[PDB]
Amino acid sequence: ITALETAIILIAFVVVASVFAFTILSAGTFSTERGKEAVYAGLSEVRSSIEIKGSVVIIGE
Amino acid sequence: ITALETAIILIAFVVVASVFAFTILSAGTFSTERGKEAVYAGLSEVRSSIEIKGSVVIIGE
Repeated sequence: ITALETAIILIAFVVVASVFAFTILSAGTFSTERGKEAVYAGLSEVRSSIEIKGSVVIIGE
Repeated sequence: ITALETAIILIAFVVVASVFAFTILSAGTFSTERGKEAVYAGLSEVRSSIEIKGSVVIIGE
């Protein structure tokens, strides 16, 4: 039958799409996490400076 | 008369038809179940996949 043939082909394409979809879902989560981490980092270094306050003294021996 | 021999010739032909009918009867049954087996096997083939979840890990020694 054309019917019995079509069922087997139909299942195969669905499974392939399902597996591909699962991979995309997992892949997208990792990339999103990495992008967030970069921004958190950037800000940090910018606000971490140091100043010198006062004169500079030399002790002679 | 021919009826005498006619009857004998008639009986022979029906017996041959009976035996042929019996053989084709059983032969058709075997073909069906053999045909029935194939479609069941094909469906189980397509639905038996496996996928990797997570990430691969190497244990050094």
